[PDB]
Amino acid sequence: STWKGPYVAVSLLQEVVALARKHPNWWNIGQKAPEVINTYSRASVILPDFIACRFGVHNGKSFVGMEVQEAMVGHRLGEFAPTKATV
Amino acid sequence: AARAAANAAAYPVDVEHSFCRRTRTAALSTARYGSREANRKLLLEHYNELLRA
Amino acid sequence: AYSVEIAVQGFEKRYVDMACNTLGDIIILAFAPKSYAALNLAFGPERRDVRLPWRRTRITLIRGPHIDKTGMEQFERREYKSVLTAATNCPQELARLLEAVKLYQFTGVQIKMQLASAQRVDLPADVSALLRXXXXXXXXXXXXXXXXXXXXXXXXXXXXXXXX
Amino acid sequence: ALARVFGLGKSTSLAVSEACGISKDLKVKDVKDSYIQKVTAYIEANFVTGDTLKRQVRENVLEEVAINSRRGVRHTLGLPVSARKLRPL
Amino acid sequence: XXXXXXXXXXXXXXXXXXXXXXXXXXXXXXXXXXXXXXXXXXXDVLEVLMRAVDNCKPLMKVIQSYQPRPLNPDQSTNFAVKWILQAAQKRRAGAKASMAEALAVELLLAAQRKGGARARRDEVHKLALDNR
Amino acid sequence: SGEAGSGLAFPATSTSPEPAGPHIDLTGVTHARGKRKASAASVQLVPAGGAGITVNGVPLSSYFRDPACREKVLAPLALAGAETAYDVAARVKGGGMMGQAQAIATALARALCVQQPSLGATAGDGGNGEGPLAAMTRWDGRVVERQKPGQAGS
Amino acid sequence: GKGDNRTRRGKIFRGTYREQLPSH
Amino acid sequence: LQDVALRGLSSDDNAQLAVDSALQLIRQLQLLGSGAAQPPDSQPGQPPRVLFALDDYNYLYGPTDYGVQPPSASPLQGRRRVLDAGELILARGLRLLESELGTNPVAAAAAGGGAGGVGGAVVVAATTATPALPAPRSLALEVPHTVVEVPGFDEAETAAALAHYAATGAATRAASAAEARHLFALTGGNGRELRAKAGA
RNA sequence: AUAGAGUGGGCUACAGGCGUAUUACAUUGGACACCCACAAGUUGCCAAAACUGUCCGAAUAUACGGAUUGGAGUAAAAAAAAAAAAUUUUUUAAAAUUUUUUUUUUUUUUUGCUGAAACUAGCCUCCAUGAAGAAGGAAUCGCGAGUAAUCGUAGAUCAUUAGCGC
Repeated sequence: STWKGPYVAVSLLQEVVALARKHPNWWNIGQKAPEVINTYSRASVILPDFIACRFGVHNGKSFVGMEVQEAMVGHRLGEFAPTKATV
Repeated sequence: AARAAANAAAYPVDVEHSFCRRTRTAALSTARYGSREANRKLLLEHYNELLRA
Repeated sequence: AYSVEIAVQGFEKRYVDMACNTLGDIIILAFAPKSYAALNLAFGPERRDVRLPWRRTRITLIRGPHIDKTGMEQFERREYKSVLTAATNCPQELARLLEAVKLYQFTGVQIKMQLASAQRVDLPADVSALLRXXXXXXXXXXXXXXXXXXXXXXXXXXXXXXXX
Repeated sequence: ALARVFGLGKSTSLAVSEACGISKDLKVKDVKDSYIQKVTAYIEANFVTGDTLKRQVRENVLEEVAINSRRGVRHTLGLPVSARKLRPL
Repeated sequence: XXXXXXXXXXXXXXXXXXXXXXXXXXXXXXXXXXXXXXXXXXXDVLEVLMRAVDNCKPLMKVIQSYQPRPLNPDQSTNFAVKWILQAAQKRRAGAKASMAEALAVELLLAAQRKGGARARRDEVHKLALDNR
Repeated sequence: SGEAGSGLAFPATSTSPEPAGPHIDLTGVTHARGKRKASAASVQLVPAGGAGITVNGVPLSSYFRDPACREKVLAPLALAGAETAYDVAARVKGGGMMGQAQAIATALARALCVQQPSLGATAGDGGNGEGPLAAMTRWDGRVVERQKPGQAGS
Repeated sequence: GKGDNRTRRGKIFRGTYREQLPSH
Repeated sequence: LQDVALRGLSSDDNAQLAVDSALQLIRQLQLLGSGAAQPPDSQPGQPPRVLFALDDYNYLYGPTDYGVQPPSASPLQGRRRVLDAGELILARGLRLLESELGTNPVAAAAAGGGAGGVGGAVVVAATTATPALPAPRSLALEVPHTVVEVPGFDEAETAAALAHYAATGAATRAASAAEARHLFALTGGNGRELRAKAGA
């Protein structure tokens, strides 16, 4: 999907710009960004940078809080919001 | 690695230049404007522009 | 110098048969020498009544409403075709034809009509000068036939050009 | 005609043989060892020995399960994401 | 004289045997005929086939109960080439060379009054004689 | 000339109708038609030592290019024993290879019938007659049975 | 797959040897 | 000349030498057939006649089996730029009908192009209808030359060849006039399938 | 609220067991080429199996088979106009061109596809890893001519997804 426009994260970006009132990524490298970020859609992709952000993702029953680290940068956020069919 | 000889494609429009060897005749057709006469105007201009070669 | 082709579409062979016969009556009337006294008739051996086969396609259905996947039945549409051929040299009887098919209404039966004909062409004098032989009769007009209240007596009418 | 290497697949096999010059209709019993030195040198010009790659993909999906990600627990669970008999673990 | 074509064609059609080209089985059976020539003069082909099949004719058939039944000889040919070919697949799957060699060596051995076709064949002959 | 109805409807589970005749034309060249499949064929026979045998333009041995299929072409011609002396001009349409062969075989048989009456079957005398080639005049109009409007269901 | 991925035969099974006509 | 042949045959890790030795033989045989260089120690005695025979010619025109990695892609993504007949050196040198060097101006001067001046390397190629790699089944030839079709096995020699097969033990029996005419109409002049049907 | 919307799941989860199909376990075969072989199917042109040629037969699990899993989304071919022109490559004697090196050109394909969004959970293409499986017991089903089997093909619903379903 890299061809002809590779990234979709608009509502996540609206919340990210809400976080970006003093620093998007600790420009003031990262300090965990204690204000929680709670998205309402997991179809979003993940953009480079975006590190140390507390993302709360919807599972259809709740919001799942997961801290992003360096490995999950080229992913789509719905991969981290399962339906918990453990057994 | 196979394709039909008659592509008969779509998602486009044109003047459709074509020739018929059976009767020794060229064929151009109309597709752009809604009315027939506006297309007759466009292809008449295309015929005049064809004769500039 | 006008050529007419009438194509006709139907579902019951009765109606397309009556349609073919009545338009044949119209053509033979339309160029009829009703009296001798003026004597450029076109029964040239172009003239035909070519019949045609159809487009064989079967479209089947589940008989049952719910489970019933055993329950199949075959169904089917028919299209019966004829083409009507003539040509002539003066336009006033061609207009009698077109107004004749404007009046007589035909039931359930499509009329698609082809009217290749000669019509004269102006040129800018530059290309006539730079002319100084083949067919090159290429206009091929096109018109819509639906979504604007017409049950398809559509007339398509390609044109043939002449500029020597 | 090295359709015969094992640590690699077939298309790269005929690629490495072509990259030192071995055509089709040659057998392993018909290559002098100078070309063996050449093809080994071209193996560290290419990528090497699919168990080195199997170690590599072991840290690759180790990286993926280190991400607390459900494909990680697929790989600790053995479920098709498209025969849990073979796994990458 | 046409029974040569009949027995050969029934050999072809029974050699078809899975869905495919009878061209494939036809070139296969003609390859068996030429391989029969090669092995025969190695260590005289329609001859040995006609002798092999006429050696292999089950004249009276039996039906279990055990009751003998008279048999029209075209089905005698037809059973005959059948028993030849299932013995052929027995030997060839045991060899698992081609089938052409296996049908060749079997047509030679059934010509030589030997082989499992001849064994099955003459036991059902004598067993037809048993239960009268 | 006085030809008559020759046709048959021989098959099982589906009928047939090859209404085409075989006839001699005033060029001294007979013409005939034959289908044995829904794929169909026609022939045109000149007594000649010219190009010999021809279907579909090309010489025969490359068009048909399985040998068994070639003697399926030649089988009425070989049964006749009048092999060489006619130019064989012929056309085919449809189907698959040896269906085309046995179809063109039937058509060649029909043309040979109007060339020589007694070898094969005709409608010259009431649609009856007997020669060696009279068996393969009437076409074997069996087609595929229709793929069953119903189930595998097993 | 009857050689589904890499053949001149199994790709008529996967509908790719017939190249898809440009339509919409 | 055996100098250059043994120069070529000597080694199998410097291939450019071997192929260059081969085509050196090619041009030197063309020169010898030209009659350009007569030796000073030789007798009055005519040189050996150069005949080049090329079975299945258009394999020098179809695409080959050798390919290469293109310079663009990684070896991992390696589609094969298959090498062509003109891209070989040796077969490109073996294009004798398209070679000028049988139409030698040295042989057009010293032999004069006359009927007594038979002084050109006479070269013949035949090519088949069954290529093992996609060669064209015709040869679009720019260089003038004479084409001769091989006709098929006519009826008399089919009967004779069948008699020969009846001799050699490939057949079991003699052929009828009917079956000879039948086989003539069957294979159409194909020799190899006429050999195949010989038991029948 | 057993009524409607909105957003995201779920309707597809996964010890077991069962039903229906497909694909194989090869040599009657695989692969590759061929002519790109002939169809149903010109009405208001298009295949595959095979035929012909060539490679392969070591318990190799084979160059059979193609399930799972990682990874990546990449190449060009065609030819035109001018200036110049008789250059590139080996050993210790040879070879390819009479077109080499510059500028302008230029097509046709190529782009991952379609959708707003393809992680779960689509599909495509190409790498890589290459599983079981060497014909299947007890038991049993289906079908006797253009039939089984095998081979494609095209229609539906469909933005795309049917490879196996019909």
